[PDB]
Amino acid sequence: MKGDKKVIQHLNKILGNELIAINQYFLHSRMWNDWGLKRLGAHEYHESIDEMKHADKLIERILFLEGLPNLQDLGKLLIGENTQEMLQCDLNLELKATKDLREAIVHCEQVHDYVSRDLLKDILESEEEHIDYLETQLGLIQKVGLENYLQSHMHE
Amino acid sequence: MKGDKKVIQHLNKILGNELIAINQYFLHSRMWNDWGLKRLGAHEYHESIDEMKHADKLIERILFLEGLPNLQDLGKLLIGENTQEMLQCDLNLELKATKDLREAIVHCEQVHDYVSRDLLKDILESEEEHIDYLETQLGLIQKVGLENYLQSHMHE
Amino acid sequence: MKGDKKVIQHLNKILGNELIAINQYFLHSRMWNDWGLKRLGAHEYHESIDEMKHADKLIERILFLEGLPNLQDLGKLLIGENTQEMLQCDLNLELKATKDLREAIVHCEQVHDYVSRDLLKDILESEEEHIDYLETQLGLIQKVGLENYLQSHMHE
Amino acid sequence: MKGDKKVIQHLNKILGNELIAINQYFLHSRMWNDWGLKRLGAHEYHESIDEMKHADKLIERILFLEGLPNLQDLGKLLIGENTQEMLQCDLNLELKATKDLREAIVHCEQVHDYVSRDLLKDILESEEEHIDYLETQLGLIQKVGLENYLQSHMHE
Amino acid sequence: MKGDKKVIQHLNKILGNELIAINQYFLHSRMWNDWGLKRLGAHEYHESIDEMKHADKLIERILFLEGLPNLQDLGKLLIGENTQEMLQCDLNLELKATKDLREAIVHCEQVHDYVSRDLLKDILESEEEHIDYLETQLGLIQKVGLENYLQSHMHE
Amino acid sequence: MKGDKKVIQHLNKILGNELIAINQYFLHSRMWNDWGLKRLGAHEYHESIDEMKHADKLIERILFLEGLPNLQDLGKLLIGENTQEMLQCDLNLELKATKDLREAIVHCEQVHDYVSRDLLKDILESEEEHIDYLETQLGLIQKVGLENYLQSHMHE
Amino acid sequence: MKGDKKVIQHLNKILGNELIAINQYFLHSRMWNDWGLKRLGAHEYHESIDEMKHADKLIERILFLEGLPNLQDLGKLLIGENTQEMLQCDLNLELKATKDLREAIVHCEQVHDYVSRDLLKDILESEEEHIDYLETQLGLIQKVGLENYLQSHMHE
Ligand code: HEM
Ligand code: HEM
Ligand code: HEM
Ligand code: HEM
Ligand SMILES: O=C1NC(=O)c2c(NCCCc3ccc(O)cc3)cccc21
Ligand SMILES: O=C1NC(=O)c2c(NCCCc3ccc(O)cc3)cccc21
Ligand SMILES: O=C1NC(=O)c2c(NCCCc3ccc(O)cc3)cccc21
Ligand SMILES: O=C1NC(=O)c2c(NCCCc3ccc(O)cc3)cccc21
Ligand SMILES: O=C1NC(=O)c2c(NCCCc3ccc(O)cc3)cccc21
Ligand SMILES: O=C1NC(=O)c2c(NCCCc3ccc(O)cc3)cccc21
Ligand SMILES: O=C1NC(=O)c2c(NCCCc3ccc(O)cc3)cccc21
Ligand SMILES: [Fe+2]
Repeated sequence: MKGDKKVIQHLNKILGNELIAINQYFLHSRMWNDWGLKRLGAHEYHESIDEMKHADKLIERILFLEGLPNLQDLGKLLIGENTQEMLQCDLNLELKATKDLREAIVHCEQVHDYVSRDLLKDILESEEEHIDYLETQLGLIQKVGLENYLQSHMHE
Repeated sequence: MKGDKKVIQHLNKILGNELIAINQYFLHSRMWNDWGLKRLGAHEYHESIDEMKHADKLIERILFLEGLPNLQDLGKLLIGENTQEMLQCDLNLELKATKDLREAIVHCEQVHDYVSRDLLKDILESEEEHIDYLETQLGLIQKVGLENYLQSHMHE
Repeated sequence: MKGDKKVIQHLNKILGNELIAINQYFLHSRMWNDWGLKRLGAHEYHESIDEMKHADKLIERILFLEGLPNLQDLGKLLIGENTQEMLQCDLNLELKATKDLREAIVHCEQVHDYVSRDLLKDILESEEEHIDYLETQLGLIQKVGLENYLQSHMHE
Repeated sequence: MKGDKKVIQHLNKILGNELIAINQYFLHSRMWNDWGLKRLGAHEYHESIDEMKHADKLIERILFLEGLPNLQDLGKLLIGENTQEMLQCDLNLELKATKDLREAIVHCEQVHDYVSRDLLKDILESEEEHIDYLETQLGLIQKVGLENYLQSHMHE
Repeated sequence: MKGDKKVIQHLNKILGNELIAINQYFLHSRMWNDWGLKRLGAHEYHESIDEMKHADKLIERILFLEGLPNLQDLGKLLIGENTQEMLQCDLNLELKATKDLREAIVHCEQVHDYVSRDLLKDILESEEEHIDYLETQLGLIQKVGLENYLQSHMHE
Repeated sequence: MKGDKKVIQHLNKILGNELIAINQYFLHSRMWNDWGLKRLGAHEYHESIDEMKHADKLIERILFLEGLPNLQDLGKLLIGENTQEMLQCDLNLELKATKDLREAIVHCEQVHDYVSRDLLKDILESEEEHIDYLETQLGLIQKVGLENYLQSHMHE
Repeated sequence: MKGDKKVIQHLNKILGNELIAINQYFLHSRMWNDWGLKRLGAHEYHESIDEMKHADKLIERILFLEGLPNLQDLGKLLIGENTQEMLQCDLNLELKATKDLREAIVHCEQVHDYVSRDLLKDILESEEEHIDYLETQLGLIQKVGLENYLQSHMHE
């Protein structure tokens, strides 16, 4: 089905953000596992998987709309060097992701691609849940202290 | 069955206390969940549900006694700004609630409304159990320190 | 995640309508039960529980958006004196509620809070279902007569 | 298999009657559901389904006989404005349907299309059963009163 | 509940489209079955059933909004004479359907009938899925040859 | 029970046709199996068995009516030497069979042997189902090509 | 455990190859699904998953050896425009992958990193199995013809 050219550009921009997030979360997960913080490693693994699923749906929608999904261009991974930085890196990425999602939804609504809008809204719900998780973790570090916070994430 | 007018006023006063507690504990619960202190959130949710069940019984008794249950007047919520304050606000409310229950039981006894007394004794038992929980948490904070206490209430 | 201040105002306005509905429906339920109209009492109980669940989700959303959920202000309960009046009082409340829901969705859309919009849309679907129920009950009173209508709501 | 051209015309006439009945009974069903007369709505739904199944079998037979099933022409729906009228409308349609079934069977017998006759006979058995149901409902309205009759059809 | 007059007109237009599709898909299904292409026949039968379910929901929504669902007016069925034509006929119908759905969604959004919009969005998702299927089948005919394509659709 | 002599002659004529078909279909089945076309072989085996069952019922009816079932005279088998010809031979035999069935039914009707007619109508329904199958297979050979049609009938 | 710097460089080069393969196979998979070639799509999906699992093990090994896994640099994807090209693009990539694996194993052996060698050997066995699959599909295209080959990959 011949999609709107600018919808497809937006879907490819969101896809680009998801591909960054896949790799950043996967690397953060395996860093945390290497460090023995297995609960963080597993949670971050599931965040990466969830972004893989979003990327899949975007790829599928783009192809249906007769566009070319862009899996070649990979933007800048934000990799932290300790737990606090890694969480804040994930949050910085998520805040750019939701900004782009909102702009993509505006455009889909304007050209009446209501099915693309619905897909993007579901992804935005998932990204807002991730922002909640991240904000909560950074707040817990302040409330229980870093040493306790890390302790609570050793065992899965 | 036509009840004693002052009994009914007492029941509506206890009902008003329970209505404050429902909302205060529900809000405290959801604040704790938002902060990632999910064990406190869950426990405080169950406290709110328990007050809802008490309010239901009081409403049912007032209507049986041919009074009008007052669900319109809502007194002042005592909302804390951190875990310690929130627990102490709950305890302050409970000590007012138990005082009012004792005075209501006295009057039920005097006019021989023994069934209303038994209902209020059962509610009083639940409220004393809540006082026990609250005093215990405040003591644990002193014993284990706030950071550990909060750590212990992150996970259900 | 810092929400739009006027969105939060609207969410608190919706929450306030839900808090009225919780108490109005609960009281109506318990009145119908006291009168032996247990099918109406049970259905109205489930309507109250549904509004409790909506209020919960609104509280959770307001807190996520870093606002303060208002559980203190309780608007006017519309309590009926017989079955026809109680149903019409519920319907009057619901119509006010959907009006406020629609105006809140308009503003969510305008500021691109698409997740808040989706939550309100879901609540609106539940409120329209309640309107359907109420309009149907009122029409059935006219079709079968009040005595038959009440007969048919004695037993669960 | 090359069918008799006039058998096929008869089968298309019967199909045309079933297509009217499908839509008429489906609309009547959904009206009764909307009004809260859910027992009527469910029964009328099953009548519409039963007509759908007859139409399928007729379509299949026409194609086997190398005719063209006519799903394009839709005759006049007989829609009531209240329960008594809707039942009479169904009965009026059913009396027309059995008249046409009888004439189609006559012709099948004359040209020795005994298998089409057997199909039409089965449909006629179903349509007479619907007449029995309809005559019975109209008779019950007289015996129990319209208000009682409607009351008995509120709940499934 | 009193719905918007033009919303109801849009909903009747969509319903009118679904009524055409039900009959077109059902006939195409039974033609394919008659020809021994039973996998196409079965798939097309499920397409017709899906349209029936959409029509049901539209009728229910129109009646709730106090409109009259129009099951009398049946537009032009697009019937093919071979498999390629039948698939293209279905696709031509679906493209008219999605244009009308998008225009209906615009109007629901403008009068704030967000529940009707959500229903139409769900139907639109189903229609785009059908378009995907149709475009894919037409493409497969080119990639594998017509004879192979039909061979692969003989057996369910 | 003393049957009509000409009915019994008609029943023996139908029996004779069934006896031809048993052997023709059984040989065709075993030819197809020998050629590796096992799906045709299995389907044709089941056609032969069904004919065996009809012959059994005809034998039983003739004896009940105090006639002598003729199993001695075997008419001409129509044996094909390739798939398309075998199917055509089965179809040719079936078209002779249904012509005889219709004339037999006419006579049963005339002399009021309604039970014999019902038996013959059932047999006729089975033979028209075989005609449907055969016409469909011949149609498929044209639509998918002989080589594909055969390919699709190698395996069960 | 401090690893050999040149081993880690080899592991990151293999990881780079796996990352190209993840995205190339995933895009090819979803292209094939879009075209209705679901068997190819599912198989290619499983190939992508397998490369993801290899990349995971490489990331984990690099981190254990105190290196930095490179998920930032994504090499050139080889995307085909039809089935034949897509298979050949996969084969061209795999043949570069096995050349790099062999050179990395040589270096692991020389520096006595026998565990990294064993990992790479296991990955090589997987890549040789992928080469077998690809060479086999290309051979089948010649043996059965492209139309049949694609037909055989329509359905799962
Ligand atoms: C375009 C990029 C990618 C896409 C679209 C993608 C997609 C997927 C999908 C759809 C799944 C299955 C999820 C499920 O249903 O449970 C999955 C699983 C997985 N992915 Fe990815 N992925 C990508 C990149 C990666 C990368 C770069 C890695 C590792 C460095 C990776 C590691 C994994 C792992 C370990 C699994 C679990 C497989 C299993 O054990 O079953 N993925 N991926
Ligand atoms: C007049 C005030 C209220 C009354 C009398 C009341 C009563 C009840 C009762 C009897 C139950 C069922 C408990 C059980 O047996 O498990 C219940 C459940 C519940 N209530 Fe309330 N309630 C009130 C106010 C509220 C408020 C203000 C909220 C939230 C803001 C709320 C949220 C809930 C929730 C979430 C549930 C559980 C529902 C479920 O998932 O099953 N209630 N309430
Ligand atoms: C040519 C006209 C139609 C034909 C031949 C037809 C045929 C059928 C058939 C064969 C079934 C399956 C019944 C069973 O065995 O359970 C069915 C189901 C159904 N039909 Fe129709 N139908 C037609 C029109 C309609 C219309 C106009 C509507 C609604 C306005 C409708 C609504 C339904 C529904 C709701 C179902 C059941 C779906 C489910 O399984 O949930 N049909 N139809
Ligand atoms: C007078 C002619 C025949 C009659 C009335 C007849 C009747 C029957 C009947 C009633 C059955 C049981 C069917 C069932 O209920 O499943 C049967 C089975 C069978 N018939 Fe015949 N048959 C006749 C001739 C033949 C011939 C000529 C052959 C082969 C050359 C044959 C081969 C078979 C086979 C293989 C079975 C399956 C037996 C088993 O494995 O259980 N029949 N027949
Ligand atoms: O919070 C409230 N509790 C109440 O009862 C109430 C109202 N009552 C109207 C009379 C309801 C009534 C009538 C007959 C009967 O037998 C029992 C009760 C009105 C506004 C607010 C409230
Ligand atoms: O009904 C009410 N809703 C409220 O939020 C409230 C009050 N809030 C004090 C601050 C509560 C707070 C503080 C920090 C935070 O991160 C989130 C929340 C006080 C009285 C009555 C109400
Ligand atoms: O309602 C309708 N029934 C029909 O058959 C039809 C049309 N037929 C085109 C020929 C379709 C055809 C071709 C070959 C075949 O073997 C069987 C059928 C066209 C418009 C509307 C209708
Ligand atoms: O296709 C059609 N849809 C319709 O509604 C209709 C007719 N309506 C009669 C009024 C039916 C009515 C009455 C009261 C009510 O509360 C809701 C509905 C008449 C002919 C054909 C059609
Ligand atoms: O193929 C044949 N069918 C027959 O019936 C038959 C013969 N009949 C002898 C009498 C068999 C009989 C006797 C008494 C009775 O109550 C019923 C039947 C002889 C040769 C060939 C055939
Ligand atoms: O793709 C990438 N892989 C990486 O490692 C990386 C970066 N490294 C930050 C250091 C992260 C680190 C710190 C301590 C430690 O013990 C292990 C690792 C930065 C940008 C991109 C990439
Ligand atoms: O990252 C990438 N996404 C792509 O689509 C792509 C390339 N496409 C070649 C055409 C692929 C194609 C051809 C026909 C068709 O109907 C649909 C798609 C090439 C390099 C990198 C990328
Ligand atoms: Fe600790």
